[PDB]
Amino acid sequence: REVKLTKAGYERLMKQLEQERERLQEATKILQELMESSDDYDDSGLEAAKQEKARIEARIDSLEDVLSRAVILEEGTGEVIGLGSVVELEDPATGERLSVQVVSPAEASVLENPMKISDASPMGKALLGHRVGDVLSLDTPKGKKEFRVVAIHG
Repeated sequence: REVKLTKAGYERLMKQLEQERERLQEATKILQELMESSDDYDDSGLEAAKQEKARIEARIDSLEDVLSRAVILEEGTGEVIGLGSVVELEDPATGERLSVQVVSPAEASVLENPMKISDASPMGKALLGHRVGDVLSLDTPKGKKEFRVVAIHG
């Protein structure tokens, strides 16, 4: 489909491309050193390493593809987010969709479908009040995920 975004949206996505690239290279810069420190025998290295190279490649080239479907947006121009709202998401790097809805504390669960998550949860508080094509940064343990808000149906 078409892929719709905002000012910070773009940039904060781009920042990350720029971010991930600087990574790929330092990764490559490792691999050739190993493929070089070769008069050795591979798997601990060539494995993790080549794999790691790709991870990022695929990550990268993923974000790239996205930012060309990109259509920018005049701010404040859209449905917002409150409780009714159910929000469809995807993560720019990896594009793994994920759909949830904001709900009063008591009818909150991970059992229902488009998961019913709480307005007083981080992710609640956190995804509260943004628009389609906004890009968010929620807290993971393992650091921090970023999602395109992919239409606030509801």
